[PDB]
Amino acid sequence: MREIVHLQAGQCGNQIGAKFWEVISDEHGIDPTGAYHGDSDLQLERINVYYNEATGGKYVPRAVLVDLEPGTMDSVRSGPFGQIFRPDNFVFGQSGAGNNWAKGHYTEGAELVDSVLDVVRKEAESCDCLQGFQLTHSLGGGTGSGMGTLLISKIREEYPDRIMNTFSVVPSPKVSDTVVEPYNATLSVHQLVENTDETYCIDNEALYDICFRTLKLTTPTYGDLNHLVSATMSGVTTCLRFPGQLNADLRKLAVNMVPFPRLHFFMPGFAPLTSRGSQQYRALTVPELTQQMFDAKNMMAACDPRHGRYLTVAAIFRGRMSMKEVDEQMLNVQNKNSSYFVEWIPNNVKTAVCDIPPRGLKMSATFIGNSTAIQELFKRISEQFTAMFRRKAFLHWYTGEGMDEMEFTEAESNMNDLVSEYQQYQDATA
Amino acid sequence: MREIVHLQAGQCGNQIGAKFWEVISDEHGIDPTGAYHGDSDLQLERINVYYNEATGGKYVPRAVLVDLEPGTMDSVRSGPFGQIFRPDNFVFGQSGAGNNWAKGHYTEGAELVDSVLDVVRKEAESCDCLQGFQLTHSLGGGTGSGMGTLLISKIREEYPDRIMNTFSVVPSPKVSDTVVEPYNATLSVHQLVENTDETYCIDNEALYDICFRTLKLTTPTYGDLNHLVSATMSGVTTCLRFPGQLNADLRKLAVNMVPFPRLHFFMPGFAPLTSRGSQQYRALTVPELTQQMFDAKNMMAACDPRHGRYLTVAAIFRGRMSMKEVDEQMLNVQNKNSSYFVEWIPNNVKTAVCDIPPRGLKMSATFIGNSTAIQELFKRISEQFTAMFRRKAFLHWYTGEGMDEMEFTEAESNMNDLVSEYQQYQDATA
Amino acid sequence: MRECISVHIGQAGVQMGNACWELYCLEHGIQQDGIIPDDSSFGTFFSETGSGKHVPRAVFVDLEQTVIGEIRTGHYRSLFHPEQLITGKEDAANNYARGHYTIGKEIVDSVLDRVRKMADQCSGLQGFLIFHSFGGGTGSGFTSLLMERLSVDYGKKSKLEFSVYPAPQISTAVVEPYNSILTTHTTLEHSDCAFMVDNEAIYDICNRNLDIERPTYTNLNRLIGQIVSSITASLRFDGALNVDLTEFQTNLVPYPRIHFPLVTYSPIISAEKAYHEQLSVPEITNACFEYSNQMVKCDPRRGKYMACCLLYRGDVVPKDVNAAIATIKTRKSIQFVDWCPTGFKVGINYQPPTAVPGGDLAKVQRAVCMLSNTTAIAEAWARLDHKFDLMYSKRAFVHWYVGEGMEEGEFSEAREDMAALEKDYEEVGTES
Amino acid sequence: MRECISVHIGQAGVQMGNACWELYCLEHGIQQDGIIPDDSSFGTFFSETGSGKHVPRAVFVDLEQTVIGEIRTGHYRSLFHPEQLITGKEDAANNYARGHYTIGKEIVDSVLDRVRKMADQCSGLQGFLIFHSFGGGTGSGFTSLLMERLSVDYGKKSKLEFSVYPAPQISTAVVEPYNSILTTHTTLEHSDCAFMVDNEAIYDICNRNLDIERPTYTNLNRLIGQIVSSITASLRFDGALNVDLTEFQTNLVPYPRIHFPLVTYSPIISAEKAYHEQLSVPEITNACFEYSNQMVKCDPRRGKYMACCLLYRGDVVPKDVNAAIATIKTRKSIQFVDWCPTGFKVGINYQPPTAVPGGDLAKVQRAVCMLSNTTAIAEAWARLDHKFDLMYSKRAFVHWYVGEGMEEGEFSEAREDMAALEKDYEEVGTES
Ligand SMILES: Nc1nc2c(ncn2[C@@H]2O[C@H](COP(=O)(O)OP(=O)(O)OP(=O)(O)O)[C@@H](O)[C@H]2O)c(=O)[nH]1
Ligand SMILES: Nc1nc2c(ncn2[C@@H]2O[C@H](COP(=O)(O)OP(=O)(O)OP(=O)(O)O)[C@@H](O)[C@H]2O)c(=O)[nH]1
Ligand SMILES: Nc1nc2c(ncn2[C@@H]2O[C@H](COP(=O)(O)OP(=O)(O)O)[C@@H](O)[C@H]2O)c(=O)[nH]1
Ligand SMILES: Nc1nc2c(ncn2[C@@H]2O[C@H](COP(=O)(O)OP(=O)(O)O)[C@@H](O)[C@H]2O)c(=O)[nH]1
Ligand SMILES: [Mg+2]
Ligand SMILES: [Mg+2]
Repeated sequence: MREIVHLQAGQCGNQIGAKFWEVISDEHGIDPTGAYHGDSDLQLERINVYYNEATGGKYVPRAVLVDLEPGTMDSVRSGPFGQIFRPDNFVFGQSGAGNNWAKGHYTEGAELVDSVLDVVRKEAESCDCLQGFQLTHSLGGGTGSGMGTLLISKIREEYPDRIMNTFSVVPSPKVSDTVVEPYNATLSVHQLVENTDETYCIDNEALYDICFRTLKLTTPTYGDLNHLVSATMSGVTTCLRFPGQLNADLRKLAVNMVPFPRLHFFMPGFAPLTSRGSQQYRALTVPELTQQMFDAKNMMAACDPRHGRYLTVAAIFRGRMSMKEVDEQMLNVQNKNSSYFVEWIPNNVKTAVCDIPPRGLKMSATFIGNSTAIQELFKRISEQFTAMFRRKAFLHWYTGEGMDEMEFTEAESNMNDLVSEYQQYQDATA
Repeated sequence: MREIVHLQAGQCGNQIGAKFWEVISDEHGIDPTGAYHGDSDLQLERINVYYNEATGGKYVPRAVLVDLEPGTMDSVRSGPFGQIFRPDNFVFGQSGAGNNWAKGHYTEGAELVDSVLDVVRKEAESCDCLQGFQLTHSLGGGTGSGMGTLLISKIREEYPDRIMNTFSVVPSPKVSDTVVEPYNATLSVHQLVENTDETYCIDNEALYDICFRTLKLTTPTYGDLNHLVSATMSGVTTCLRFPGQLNADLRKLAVNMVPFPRLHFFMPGFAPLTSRGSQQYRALTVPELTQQMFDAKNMMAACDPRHGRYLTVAAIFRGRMSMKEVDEQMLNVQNKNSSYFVEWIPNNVKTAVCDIPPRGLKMSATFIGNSTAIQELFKRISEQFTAMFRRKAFLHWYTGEGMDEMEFTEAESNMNDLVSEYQQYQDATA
Repeated sequence: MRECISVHIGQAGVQMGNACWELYCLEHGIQQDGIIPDDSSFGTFFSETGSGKHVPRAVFVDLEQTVIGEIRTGHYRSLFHPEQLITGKEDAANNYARGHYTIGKEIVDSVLDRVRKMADQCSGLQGFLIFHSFGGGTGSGFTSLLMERLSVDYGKKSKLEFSVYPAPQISTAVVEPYNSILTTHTTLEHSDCAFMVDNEAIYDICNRNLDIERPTYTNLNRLIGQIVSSITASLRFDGALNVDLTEFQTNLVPYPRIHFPLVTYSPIISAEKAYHEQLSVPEITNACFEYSNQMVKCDPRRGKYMACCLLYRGDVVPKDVNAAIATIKTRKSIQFVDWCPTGFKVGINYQPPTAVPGGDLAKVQRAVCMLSNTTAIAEAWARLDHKFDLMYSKRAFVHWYVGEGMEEGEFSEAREDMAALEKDYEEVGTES
Repeated sequence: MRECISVHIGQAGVQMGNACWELYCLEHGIQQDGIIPDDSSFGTFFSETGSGKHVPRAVFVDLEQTVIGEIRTGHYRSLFHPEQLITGKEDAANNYARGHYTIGKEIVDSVLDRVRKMADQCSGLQGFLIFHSFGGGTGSGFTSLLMERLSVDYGKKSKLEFSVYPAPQISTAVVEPYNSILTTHTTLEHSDCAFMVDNEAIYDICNRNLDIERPTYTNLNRLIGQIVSSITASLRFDGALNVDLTEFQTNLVPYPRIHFPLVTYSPIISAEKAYHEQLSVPEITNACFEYSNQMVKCDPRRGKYMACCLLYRGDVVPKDVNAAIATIKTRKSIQFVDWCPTGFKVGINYQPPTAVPGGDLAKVQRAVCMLSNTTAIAEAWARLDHKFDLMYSKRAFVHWYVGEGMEEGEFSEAREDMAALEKDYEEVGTES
């Protein structure tokens, strides 16, 4: 029961997804061939959350891999843990999106989404109790931004009551990987604010600082970054898969983390994160884990929480700990930083403690934050969008696929509303 | 008791028939020389259904192989399991039909049908309890369409109370193997609607999709297609040959599958059908077998059931299963797809469960469907026929053998009546 | 069990016969004689004798004795029955009247006797394969004389004929229009299906795809030999979807007087350039419907198709054929007539095409021969009729024909019949 | 799965093609023929045959037959399909009219046929790579004639072209301004993105960094060959951040009529002086934005950047790229346009650049190719237009063009269009 169906999209999503299943399979003891060789029996009790069983002990991920080009999937199946996936779930086209939201959404993915849903429904109908859908993509491209948002709309229209959570890689402020990021991002956000319950925003620039400052990693590959993203993805779905003192279902987080419908954008974090040479200088106890979780330099999003206030916060601990330490430390953070927390919410921390930690770590903790400071990200995108849109920078590529300038204005207006809404609820009562 | 006499016709029928006996002999443990070398004793208990015994353990198929040319039979006896047949049953002429229904029916087969009946009667009179006749042919040619329908009329006039079932390969909509298909098909259908109890319509185009989509077969020979047809032919006659929890005689299907006399055209299916690389990703259980049996992409006929409603449906399962799963799954299909089932029939599924599955498969299931959507096939043929007949496209070849234009009008009128009848019973009460 | 009686009339048919029987002997392992060194395949074309000598089931007839005499002296001298090779005293002098009325009356009773002796020796008769020239002489007069005799003695038995149709521009005789129409008039009601080939078209193919700038008549005959082998492959060899000679009639002939399919052979490719080609089923199938590869210089797109027979060979997957034909059906340029939604007849055979040693064709894995009945051919008949009108308006050469048994009335009757045929082509080309 | 159809027109494109296909063969392990001795990488550019022969997916066309004939006699003689190498009767005589109106009308229908035969053989079509000269002749006339044909038959499919832009001072023909403008007029609406290179600029690079005082055309082509390999590396090889051919369009083309990015290749370094260089990512990335290393003699700092695509190769860490681009963004000298805050497209590929044996480039670990769309190029078009005005004021050579199918009105229309293009560049260079 409480099954999760994973849905890939684009190059970024597939790359992260491949790493995600490498991590998930590791903690569940699944070999790359699909066989189970774990030690503990607790990792096999709730294996149905992510995997479907087959004859001979083969466990198949409940994952759908989709992209408009064959290359990224071909890389996925060739790489480690690539044969674990079911071949029928590789729903791909031939002519890719050129990093334009219009093509992936209206022109290219429109003729392929119907096939994708034929695999999503088949996976969904095989669940004893469907909990939600898990989507990994990027907002800065065409396929993930365009095609991913198209699937979100289709599923939310077909499964209204199931929780939809997205792990989106957000464009960075410092430098870009694509000239048309503002167009892709603004249009994609127009669909997320309406058809998802919790989106975990992450930017590559922030992860570079984590590798540079904390991990002291001098040659950070994209595989290294995907490991950090995979860690937080696994953390938010541990209470479904392992026992714990105080459990926290995905919906249990949404209620505690989403006061108003549209303020559901989170910036994640993880701990412990230390370099190889500095590991022998750490106590590795609850007091210090909570000390760095709330640090602005350990969050995988660019926005600094110091520039705004936290509406809500979640700390999903893993490993055997003293619940007194967790409750006291969370309260201690609340008291010291009372200026950083919205006052009309008396308690701003949701605590979850899972008994089984990740492999190789005695203790672990994932940080989730719904902060009013995230409006900085959206407002920065709006400034970039209006500058390009003010003189029709690239619309002929988007309008050539069927879009209209009216849609761009609607997307911009909705983004401004969201930024304003975040500012409204940043002020005290009366 | 309950013997079946198999009757070949034309190139298509003989080709399928040869594969049919290769499959039947396999599950009964008969070597190509006629000897029995099976393990289980249940496969020898009811061997009299298809075979006659001879001295030394030789078992001879109760099959009659007939065609107006010697070539196809010469290929049959030369190929594997070709010596198993009795030589006296090879009733063939010299001058073949040129793919015109008139020659095979009125001119060429008229002087050869008398010899064929001399072997059919001899085979029939050797049965302890004759159940019916099994005919394999094609509607798109001269011999199968012409000569086959002539034998149907002769036998039905000579054995009125015995069940006549035909496995006919129907012309495809996408592309043709013969320019005069509409003439051959329409004339042949004029004889089937009156002188057979259940015809299983199959088209080569649909089988190509099955090989391409499901089996993922990249070099599909005609032998591969005949295997699919042979599988469904064997499935509909398992309760006669093996024990089971809930048996279903050929007549038991006709009563449950034929509400009105002329609506006896079925589109078959088979399961499980998976590629070699995707076999390790399947549970192979009752819930999923029934899931693909009703899929429109797994039926060996072109007509999509979604365009009409099912009058009746039959699911002949094979292998040891939980009868609860079968009953529940059949009901589940009934409830979900209630729009696809004729309402004035309260129950639209007939279930049969045989204990012994086909070799190499733990479970198997054959799908039979009497759908109002089959009128699409007949109406498409009518459009092709009228276009050619509207300006005497090729009648001089048919009228030159003795046919008359009046007969063509009668054949067309009867076809239109059948299409109209299928549409009448597609609407709800009152 | 199956059989075919091959009558080769005139120089073109006789010379084409040498190419054909040099290829049948190759495909069946025969050794240029009746001897097979230490099977139901060869029986279709070759009769067998206790000595091990396989005798061709063919009749070589020519009023001229030069070409047939060459056969009696060539490598295949010991192959044919001596009485099968029938030679006259004097040729037809490129005159239809001589072949039909004066000289043919002294040889037809002899050739028909050997046809009688061959027909009664067959377990089952299937049809006739007649090879002749449309230009004139023995190929126009004697063929019509023999065809009408067969239509009486053998009636409903199939009678297929292969003709070297006159080229649009190239011409080797001055009175071809007279002879071409005269034979056409007397063969419409006695022929079931006539396959056409042009010297000019094959010259282009032999120089456009085969990289040969010096085609002889030997090269053309070998190309024609492959076509007949593809047509008769079903009888000779096993296949996935066999096609008989009697099937061509109802498949390609919608109306009795329109029975002139074109001819095509796709993989006409040189050995060197075959190393850079995939030669898959879709490309060879698409090559058939290109004007650049037709064996008759009549552009298909000037008219509408009404019947096509695709005869594949070698390693051919029927799934590929199904898809390959379907995409062709989709193309709007390839326009079939409205009244023929069912336009394709498919034949697949397992035996690949054998390359004659010393030839030009490559060692192709799979080949397709297309027999297309198209309304475009009506233009060619119109051109041929136009030439007749000019010469006949002046009575250019009538005194020769009238002086050897023929009458003036035949010219009017012959041309009036062709005018009806051209009109018949117009009716079939329109719907509603 | 991916594919690219390469059409090499004229002497410059054909000669550049030899450098390109000598490098693709090297990178994929091919042996100067279709043979790979005892993989989804080579499929992008090479078609495969059962014999083991890999056939280039390219078409070599030239009205002149001298240069293509050399290929038929060179080391790569057995590589290309013989029909892919299309040669005309007479050259365009450095005349736009001949390539487009008189001679091109007798070869376009043939080259487009082979494009048709190649397009339908691809599992999925991705775009076109057209190599031609801007100077004139076949590279100006025939290219425009072929480009418009593609825009109709293949429509929205990508059409990239690589052009040897006329040098500011160096010039090898007297009527380049006429031909350059004429092709520009007829290719703006049919080309998605055209990459420019100049002979003079590469001469400076080959003598300023490569320590070679005697550059030939062979040396320049090899430098150009590396650029195309960097562009197409994503399709051929795996990487960290792949970029497709259809991505270049929306990334570098803000407006439909401004689609002329410049070209740069950073580590153009001699083998000897490479021993004293670190060749880290920051320094190679910084080298791209220096005027001394641009492949087109147009100073970037005379105008504002509006789109840059950095295509890295080899051992490149994305963290270094992120920092390297950010510091460049900080510099005030490198001025982007106001309306493009999002100015960089980054592509990282794992396959390092392969050095052609007998070449000049060093065995570099990591290389970056920058494709920059800059307003500075408007000055170059202004210079080119100025040359046209002088000659056309006197009607210097109009009688040649008018005498071979062209009309006087085209000169006025062609130049008026360029004046609009120069004006369009001014509008994009200003904000508010
Ligand atoms: N395809 C092909 N056509 C030929 C060949 N030989 C002759 N022809 C054609 O035959 C036409 C003339 O008829 P012929 O066969 O030469 O004359 P004939 O049938 O021997 O009759 P006579 O005039 O009495 O000799 C010419 O226009 C040629 O096109 C050949 O070897 N191959
Ligand atoms: N980079 C490079 N440029 C070349 C090469 N060969 C010729 N060019 C350029 O081509 C320009 C002139 O166009 P051409 O290619 O020579 O003429 P064409 O395309 O053959 O057309 P025709 O005049 O009909 O022969 C010259 O200004 C040269 O700069 C070469 O090998 N490498
Ligand atoms: N971690 C990681 N991020 C990637 C990878 N590839 C692309 N991205 C991110 O994805 C964004 C670019 O969008 P992209 O997915 O390539 O466009 P799409 O193919 O249309 O979905 C940028 O923000 C990149 O940082 C990868 O392999 N790993
Ligand atoms: N599966 C299969 N179908 C065949 C075979 N031979 C012919 N057919 C089908 O039969 C039809 C042609 O009619 P055919 O039986 O050959 O004419 P007939 O000999 O007069 O009965 C076409 O639709 C073919 O697809 C075969 O060996 N296997
Ligand atoms: Mg002669
Ligand atoms: Mg030249």
